[PDB]
Amino acid sequence: MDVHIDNQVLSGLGTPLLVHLFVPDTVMAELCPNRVPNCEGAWCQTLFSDRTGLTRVCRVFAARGMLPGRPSHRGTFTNPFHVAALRFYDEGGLVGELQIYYLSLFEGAKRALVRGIAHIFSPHALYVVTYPELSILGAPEREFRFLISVALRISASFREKLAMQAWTAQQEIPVVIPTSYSRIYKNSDLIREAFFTVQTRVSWESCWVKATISNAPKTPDACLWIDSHPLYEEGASAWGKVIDVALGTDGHCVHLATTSDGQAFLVLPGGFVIKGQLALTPEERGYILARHG
Amino acid sequence: SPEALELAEREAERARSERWDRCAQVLKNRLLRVELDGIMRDHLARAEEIRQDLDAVVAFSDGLESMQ
Amino acid sequence: SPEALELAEREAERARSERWDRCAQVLKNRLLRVELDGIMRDHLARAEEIRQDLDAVVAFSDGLESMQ
Repeated sequence: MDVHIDNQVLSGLGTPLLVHLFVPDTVMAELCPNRVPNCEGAWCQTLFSDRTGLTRVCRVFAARGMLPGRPSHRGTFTNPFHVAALRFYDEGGLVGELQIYYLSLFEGAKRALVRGIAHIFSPHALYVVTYPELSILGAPEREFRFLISVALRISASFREKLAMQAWTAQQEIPVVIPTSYSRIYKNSDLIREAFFTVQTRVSWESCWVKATISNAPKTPDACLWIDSHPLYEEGASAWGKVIDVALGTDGHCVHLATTSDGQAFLVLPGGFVIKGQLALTPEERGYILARHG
Repeated sequence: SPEALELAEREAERARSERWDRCAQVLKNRLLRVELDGIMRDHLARAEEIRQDLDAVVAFSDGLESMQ
Repeated sequence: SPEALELAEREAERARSERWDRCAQVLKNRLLRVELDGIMRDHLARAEEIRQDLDAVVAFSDGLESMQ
């Protein structure tokens, strides 16, 4: 609760209006895997569709709370149709982006003053506090479709490079094949699944997105940004791994590696490597520069 | 093999379209539930005005014989 | 060992390919649209009934002042 008056004496005198929102830990279970760390650095930003695009980045400190007299609210405290996003980190390796929406808030702000609301993006119940001082369908979809268009172009670019090389293969990474099977040259089974998952994988924190955003010329030219999502959907996919290889050695890994210059590499089990090319218009650079940086 | 590429795109198009069908129906269901709650509160919120003004009519009509 | 790697991939292909089917139907939206019009007709019916009673009560108020 102290965070509200802290903002109103320091940031509320820099930003006009504020809506004070409390998030249960069950809603936190969406973003963070297997961790309950305190949410100080959490950055809330706004993002509004179909007119113009802008974000304003601010920390509201979160602490776990016993202060509701109602038992049910035991937990953490921190043009309608648009988005807010909370970017959550700690000292360790954990980054999450949560999306709060409107028309849960303007209806929710209706009278411990508290009311329950629903999430649209990641459906759970949240609770809104009101302090005594106080075109639908295209709007969420864009961050999906934009990124998925990139995937299609990247996938098509792979095909063009295979069209360069008489449509077979070449091995760029020294990985010994697991055995010299006779029943291995049906590896057409593998490459199809690449175009299965690469098109069905879309998230804001893809590897090539971080490859687009480069602080330096030299160190990103020397550095590789990789992600491996497993085959066929068993488990949780990892994005944004840094290489300051073993991925080709172990199975269940369609490795994908992007340089900062937009050059991509699809690596199959067995060390087969296909180079891919990226195409980004300055609109796309403007969008990724806006959100990511 | 170049022929299997198309097959990979066809299955991927099917899955990507099904994701939107499922997401769109779920969000329509949840938001329509929210607006049924909203119209419930709306009709109650002016039924309050109705009953406040009815009580105003009776409370001032009790003062009619004190205003004649 | 490549044998167990292949067996895990094969059983994985079975269940992971099985996870693909999804279903959707259109008629639910049209029935949902029909119910709103029905409820609107019903609310208009009760509204006009209570309007006729409200118009009648003023007439009774003018009529029974004669008895005094």
